[PDB]
Amino acid sequence: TYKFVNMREPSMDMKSVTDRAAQTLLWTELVRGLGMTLSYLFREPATINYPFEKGPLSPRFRGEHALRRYPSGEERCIACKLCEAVCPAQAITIEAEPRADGSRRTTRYDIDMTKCIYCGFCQEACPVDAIVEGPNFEFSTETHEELLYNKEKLLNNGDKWEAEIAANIQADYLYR
Amino acid sequence: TRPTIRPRNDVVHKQLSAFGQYVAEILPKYVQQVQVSCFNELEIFIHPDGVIPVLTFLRDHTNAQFKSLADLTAVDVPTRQNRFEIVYNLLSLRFNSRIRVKTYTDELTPIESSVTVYKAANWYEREIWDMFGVFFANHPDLRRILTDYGFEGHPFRKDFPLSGYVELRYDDEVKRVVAEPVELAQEFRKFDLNSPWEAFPAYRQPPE
Amino acid sequence: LHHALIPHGKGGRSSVSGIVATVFGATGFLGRYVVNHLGRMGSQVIVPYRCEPYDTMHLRPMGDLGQIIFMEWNGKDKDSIRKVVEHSNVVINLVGREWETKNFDFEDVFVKIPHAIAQVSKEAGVEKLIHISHLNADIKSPSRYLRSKAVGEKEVRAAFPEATIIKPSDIFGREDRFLNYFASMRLGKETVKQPVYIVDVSKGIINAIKDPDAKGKTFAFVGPNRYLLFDLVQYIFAVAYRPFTTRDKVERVHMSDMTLPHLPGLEDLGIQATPLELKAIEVLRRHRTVKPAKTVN
Amino acid sequence: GVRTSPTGEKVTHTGQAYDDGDYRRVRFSDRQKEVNENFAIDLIAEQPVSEVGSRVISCDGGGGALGHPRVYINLDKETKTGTCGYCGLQFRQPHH
Amino acid sequence: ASATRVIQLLRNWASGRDLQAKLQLRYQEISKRTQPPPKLPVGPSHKLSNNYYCTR
Amino acid sequence: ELVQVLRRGLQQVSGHGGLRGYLRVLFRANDVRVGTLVGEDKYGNKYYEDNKQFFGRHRWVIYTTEMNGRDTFWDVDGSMVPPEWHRWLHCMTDDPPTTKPPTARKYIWTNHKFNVSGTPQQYVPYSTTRKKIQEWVPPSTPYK
Amino acid sequence: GTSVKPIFSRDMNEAKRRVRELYRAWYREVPNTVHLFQLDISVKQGRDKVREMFMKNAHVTDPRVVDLLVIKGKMELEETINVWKQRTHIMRFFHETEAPRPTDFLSKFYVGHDP
Amino acid sequence: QLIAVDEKLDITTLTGVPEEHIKTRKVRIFVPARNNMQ
Amino acid sequence: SRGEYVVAKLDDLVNWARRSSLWPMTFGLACCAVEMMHMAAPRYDMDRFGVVFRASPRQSDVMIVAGTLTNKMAPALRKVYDQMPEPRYVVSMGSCANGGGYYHYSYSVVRGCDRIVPVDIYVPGCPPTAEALLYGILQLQRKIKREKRLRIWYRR
Amino acid sequence: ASKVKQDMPPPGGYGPIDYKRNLPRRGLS
Amino acid sequence: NLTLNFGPGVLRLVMELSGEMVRKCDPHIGLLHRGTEKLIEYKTYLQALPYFDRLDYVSMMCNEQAYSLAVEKLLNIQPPPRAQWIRVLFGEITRLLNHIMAVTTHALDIGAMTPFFWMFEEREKMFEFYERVSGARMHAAYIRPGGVHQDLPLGLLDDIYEFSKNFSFRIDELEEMLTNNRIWRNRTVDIGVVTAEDALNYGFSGVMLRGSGIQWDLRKTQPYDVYDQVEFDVPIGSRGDCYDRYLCRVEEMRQSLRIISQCLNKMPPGEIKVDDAKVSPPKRAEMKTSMESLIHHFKLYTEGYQVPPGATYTAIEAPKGEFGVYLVSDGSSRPYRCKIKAPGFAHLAGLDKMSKGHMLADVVAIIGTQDIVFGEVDR
Ligand SMILES: CCCCCCCCCCCCCCCCC[C@@H](O)O[C@H](CO[C@H](O)CCCCCCCCCCCCCCC)COP(=O)(O)OCC[N+](C)(C)C
Ligand SMILES: NC(=O)C1=CN([C@@H]2O[C@H](COP(=O)(O)OP(=O)(O)OC[C@H]3O[C@@H](n4cnc5c(N)ncnc54)[C@H](OP(=O)(O)O)[C@@H]3O)[C@@H](O)[C@H]2O)C=CC1
Ligand code: SF4
Ligand code: SF4
Ligand code: SF4
Ligand SMILES: [Zn+2]
Repeated sequence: TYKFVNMREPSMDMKSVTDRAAQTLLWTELVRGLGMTLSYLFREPATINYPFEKGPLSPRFRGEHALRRYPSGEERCIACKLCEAVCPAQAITIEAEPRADGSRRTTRYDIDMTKCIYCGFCQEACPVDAIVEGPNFEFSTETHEELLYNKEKLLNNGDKWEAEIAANIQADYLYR
Repeated sequence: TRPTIRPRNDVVHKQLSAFGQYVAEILPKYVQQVQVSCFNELEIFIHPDGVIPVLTFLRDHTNAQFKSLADLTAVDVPTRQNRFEIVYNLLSLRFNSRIRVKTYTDELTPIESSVTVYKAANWYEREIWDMFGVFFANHPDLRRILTDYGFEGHPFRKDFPLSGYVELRYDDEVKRVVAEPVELAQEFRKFDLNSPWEAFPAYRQPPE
Repeated sequence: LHHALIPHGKGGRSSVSGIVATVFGATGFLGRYVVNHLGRMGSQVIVPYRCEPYDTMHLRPMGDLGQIIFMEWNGKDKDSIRKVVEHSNVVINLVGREWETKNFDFEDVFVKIPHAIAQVSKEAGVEKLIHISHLNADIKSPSRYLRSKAVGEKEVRAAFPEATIIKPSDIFGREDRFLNYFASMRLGKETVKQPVYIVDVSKGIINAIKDPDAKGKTFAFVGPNRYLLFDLVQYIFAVAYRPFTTRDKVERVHMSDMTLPHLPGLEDLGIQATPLELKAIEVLRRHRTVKPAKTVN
Repeated sequence: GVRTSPTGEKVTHTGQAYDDGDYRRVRFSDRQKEVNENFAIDLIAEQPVSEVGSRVISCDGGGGALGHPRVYINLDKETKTGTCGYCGLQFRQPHH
Repeated sequence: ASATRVIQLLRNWASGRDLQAKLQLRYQEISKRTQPPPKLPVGPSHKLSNNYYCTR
Repeated sequence: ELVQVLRRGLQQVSGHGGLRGYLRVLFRANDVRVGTLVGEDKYGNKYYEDNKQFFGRHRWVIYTTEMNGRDTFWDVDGSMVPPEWHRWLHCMTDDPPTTKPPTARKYIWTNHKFNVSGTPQQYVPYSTTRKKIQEWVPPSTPYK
Repeated sequence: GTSVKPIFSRDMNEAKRRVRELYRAWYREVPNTVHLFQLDISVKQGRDKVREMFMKNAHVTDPRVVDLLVIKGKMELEETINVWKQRTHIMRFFHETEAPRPTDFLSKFYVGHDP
Repeated sequence: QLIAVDEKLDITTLTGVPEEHIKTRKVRIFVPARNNMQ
Repeated sequence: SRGEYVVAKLDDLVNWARRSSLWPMTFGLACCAVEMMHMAAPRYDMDRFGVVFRASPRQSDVMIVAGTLTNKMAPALRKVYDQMPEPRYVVSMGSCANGGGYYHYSYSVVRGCDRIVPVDIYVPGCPPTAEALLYGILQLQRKIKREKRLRIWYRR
Repeated sequence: ASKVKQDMPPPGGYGPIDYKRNLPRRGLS
Repeated sequence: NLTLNFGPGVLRLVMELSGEMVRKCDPHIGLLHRGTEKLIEYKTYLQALPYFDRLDYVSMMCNEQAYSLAVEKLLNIQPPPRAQWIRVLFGEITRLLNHIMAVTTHALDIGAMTPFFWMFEEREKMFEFYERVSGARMHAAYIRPGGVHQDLPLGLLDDIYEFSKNFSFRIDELEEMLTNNRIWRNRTVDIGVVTAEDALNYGFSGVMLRGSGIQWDLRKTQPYDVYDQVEFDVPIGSRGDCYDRYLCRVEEMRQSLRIISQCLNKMPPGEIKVDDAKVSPPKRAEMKTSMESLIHHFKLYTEGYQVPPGATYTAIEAPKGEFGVYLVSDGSSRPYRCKIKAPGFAHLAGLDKMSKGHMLADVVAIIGTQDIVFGEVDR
């Protein structure tokens, strides 16, 4: 099925011609547009008062990355290198070796925030929920260097955001 | 065939096979092969000299009338003597169908331009020359369309490095943007993802 | 040799040249060229600045990530100098003001600050120090600028025996005062000048960094040909298509350029000096809206 | 258990610390070196060893689907204690 | 919205429609940001028998 | 009518603690709305809710006068909100931490830090691995 | 056999003629480009660079390769006529900002492992 | 219509590869060895 | 004594005037520009901060690089930067303009806009939300508030 | 045990959704 | 007859003017060429999926759907019905976002600029729907070659219904400000007229065809997902000018609202991705409790799934016209070739023909009515 958008033939009787002439001479449609704008002036604006008011978000939001850890205090990462292999932008660099007690742990875990595309593949490829994409988004920087995160920065982010990170994970893990 | 398997349509397959035989009968001088895929897609492999005739037929015959040129592209396969493969995709609105015409060429052999048949091909042809280096004869104006001015090489060839050969920066001594040999802070990590234990026996090749 | 400074790469932006250089006064006319030449080959640069960090922004895009570190300092405190040159293996001094100030006179700028820098660099284990003074610097010069330059040169030599003293002669360039000062007036025939191109001076400094035998030598960076003041000004005004700094600058320009044939120059560093005719048009094209001046040799 | 380098810096949990001669130390002047204070090895070494009365014990890290993949640990060796591959917790049979 | 009657009549006359019938600002009629847990039923190939992979 | 909105404005100016508090909130937040107080933060922030407003303005925060080490009377930013109140404020949940606090762990920070870019506390990246190749150490005894 | 399809030239004489015409065009255009783009080089330097770029491909003995190079040169000249480039594109031919790589064995041995 | 020229093919000057990456490189043509772990 | 006080107050007044009205010019190169147009949308309303919408490059104060910087475009961007008058600040938005991002290993992409022009604020994201860009703008305002030119000149 | 619970329209479906153009005439000859 | 270069989405335009008329108009592209088609060859199919969001960043889920359909056709699998309905529902929502953007940007370039804000409020609401489902406002990566990544949150359908029952008034206000305005009509009527034969030969698609009177629509002639199960009308123009295409876009917005209502009413239960763990990753609980699930998760997120060798051309009715992908697979886990056909390429190619004998100010209107986003044009 299809419709016609511009297939109307104007009437050619005296009344319609006079109406069109009156519209041309008195600018009725311009006044109608002015009235529409005036009506829109007198209603409440949609502006929010940033930074005192924040826009709504959801538990699935992707923001600044973080590295979580178990309740006992040991980091969840086991250097399986799945997140590095699945990263589309090759923004993750991982180096590992056996620890003092023989545990499989990383010696280097770097994420280049200027190469990352925030696609969330890393947090969904992780089998132990080690790397997560946190809910923070206000982490702008004055220099390029500070956007090259290393393991210490990501662990600090995890320790800093663990409360609401775990809350979001609890809220959303049934959809995954 | 459970709901995890894409359903198969046989009527469209038969119609496409019949039309492929019909086309190959009409133009035996140029068509070298005709194929119909398992998902009902008809493709025709022709000689390079038959680009202008065959296309014209598919655009003007009362039974074909493939009016629209959906896409025109090239594929690089370095293991072949004729390196580049030119692909034309045609859409027929009257019969609600699609066809594909494939041709071969190399670096030095030119291919007659089909601007006269389809005007839409014009920019597409330029794109090919920009990306692969295939020269199209009798083109209204053939020049680079996508790469930078003065760019050396055709990026879409398989032997062209991913990061190119030169990189741009700004120099204050000369107060302008200059090009230098490329040097990466981090080298692109190459992954050997391909694995042994072949997955599709239906595509197994003879052991020669 | 402290492996971290073993040269690596093909001498590009992301390579490692094994040079850790502290460029004092890098926010000036010569400092930008020196820092650019250092950074285009992968060397790490430490920039001590006393000005607003906004004014130093132009130095940011001349090095790779993390190769340029900006640090606050001032000449009146030795602790800032010590913390700035603590890890550097090369210290280049470009600090110098062409006029007096109620806080820094010529004696403070050219004598005490270079002396403190040289002494702190020697105490901190810096192996290479480069100090720049004027070519005409004489202890008996009528102007205080050159006497202070002369005193400063002696102080650096005393404090840092292995220092390299470079003596350019009225550097000219895109941002120099030598050409813009003469093109902004819109007396001569007995004074000769020997201008030197800015890129030549920067390359000479870089080669002095690389040259191992230039430890205690003193260099004189001069141009290829000499010009009388009058016809040089005539050429300057002709390039701009234009028809023809309180008290010290006029005296300094009114002095004739000295001749030091015993001192090695740019040719000893494998640099062919570029004549003023090639770059005069490039410098003076912005002063607009061919018959080069005669030289004396 | 964060230690201090002989120069004066803090040593990361991976043992990284620039020596006296390293020039890269200059990147920390007028700034700070980011170091995580909580060491995973020290935090996991102070966990008590669980005492179970079965030959084979199952571990999933706690939380079910929020932990690590479930693994089984054998406790026949009375010399030492079985250690989980992922979480690092320890298990032991009731000797004596 | 928290608008006086006279302003509401003015807007309705000027626009020509009933604004308060269909407002463009979201109010309490939206769903809550806290929701009960879901269940997400399994797919069709979750049988314990007659589920050989070579047939599907 | 007009008298009703004037009386509402008078109630708003009275409910901010008088004229001084009204002026302070006007010059600090550019908004003189009044709502029920949901909670107070350990850093001095206050969180208010008003369900009569449309989605987006029904929750807001008055920032603290002075945070850890800087005077935030005028310099405020969105990174000063602690994680629990950050989750509540962005409408990710309807339960403030006062009603149900987050789970407590020993490794969670007890002192939230705002963005420290352009500060002597800023993050400086560095390599975390150790030296790869060890060089030979020449002996200290002469051969002859 | 080894029979191939031509592009513009049947033999080497026609390809040489086309090369000559392209050289004439570039030689004529060099001073106009120098004046219009406000280059720091002289006309002599531009003509020398054109000569060097032409002689770089002097060992080609295939008419198809020669006239393909002629087509590329004509395209680049057309690019230069209509001021489609800028000063940087023109000046990329001189590498004024790149360090001069050495040629002898000892220098290459000193700088690095590059053969 | 056909040149019928007899000479080896050479497209060195059309690929745009820098001269130092043509006369200095040494390519290897081989059948990759089987990974001994599999 | 009084001179430092007077120059401090003059500097504070000038800094407030300069940071209370920032006029940006936006390079709508790629997808991130869409988010820029959402930070001009009614919900966020960049204008109420004094940040005008789509200022001309002649009178613009800050440049916002929004999207990938290709090799074919770098000269044009550099040229525009030279044209801007007085004190100009550059804000880099998105991974593509920060460090190349998703096209870092590309033959025709500049690996970060900082290779061409100096950058004052790096806004991370892909794309950064309108809130993130607004936070970057406010951070630039705070940075402008921090600078002191009259005091440095007086001590000079 | 627990029953399947996912996003579905409420029983009876949703209400009518207006999509036709509504351009009225204010009215004057 | 002077020549001028309108230099630096962003576009360079070299045109010759004989007084006020336009003689020749040549657009120079390549300013946003990043080489997506070459970077795709170095990534697996899942890794290459996010490139299509960057392709046409005004209509993202449509590009995702096109790529997913191509990969599904190569894989010989089909998604569950609920995934198809979500795809269709989201595709319609994305179409609204694209049409709002195009119409408002065209008006702003002309100089209206008020409907831009009026409808960007609704665009912000749509971003929220995109955000709730996938965690990203714009670059979603929600649609995967097996279906969709995740199921809908429990409160999404109600919010979509609440939003979509007030959008008709927004469209009516836009039409009130634009449709009958005499200035807008003078700016758009009889501008850039293209005949049906020329539009067909010049490779045009979408509204550019439908504006010229051609009755063609890929959702009707060649339905792909659940389209043959939803009823909607196809607006057809009568003159081929800018005004007819503007009216067609508005009517397409209304029909998109119709399809959204139908999709909301007829939502089926079931799973959201194909129950083939060799193509779609298993659930996290299954991965953490089952050995085969863990092996398949590992292999899918490290190596990927092997696609049988073959070449396909899959085209969909994206909001800007026919959007197609020619995918060539050699049997490995990485595509051998991925050519992208965007309607903007052909439209900008035909711009020179469509701007013959028009004023200089008419070129801006013609470019606006072409609905040109240079991400897909340059690729
Ligand atoms: C009559 C003669 C005229 C001569 C020239 C005068 C120029 C025009 C006169 C008008 C002067 C304007 C003064 C008003 C400035 C007050 C700004 C105040 O409101 O801001 C606060 C104060 O800011 C600064 O701390 C104070 C700067 C004001 C200058 C101090 C007094 C200097 C007066 C000296 C003038 C003498 C001139 C002599 C030579 C002409 C902090 O706000 P801010 O942080 O921004 O933004 C917060 C953002 N929030 C709200 C979202 C949280
Ligand atoms: N005509 C010429 O230019 C030739 C140069 N001379 C010598 O070459 C050296 C550099 O020349 P040039 O770059 O052109 O001079 P500039 O004036 O352009 O640069 C001077 C540099 O030194 C710094 N500086 C100046 N005074 C002080 C101070 N009191 N305390 C701290 N830092 C200070 C400046 O920092 P800031 O801007 O923040 O104040 C600035 O970075 C100088 O030593 C000069 O004497 C040699 C022959 C002539
Ligand atoms: S979000 Fe995507 S691009 Fe960023 S680190 Fe994770 S996998 Fe890599
Ligand atoms: S996927 Fe998780 S466990 Fe594996 S390396 Fe990455 S962060 Fe560590
Ligand atoms: S990938 Fe990110 S930075 Fe690049 S265009 Fe898309 S949103 Fe912008
Ligand atoms: Zn465990």
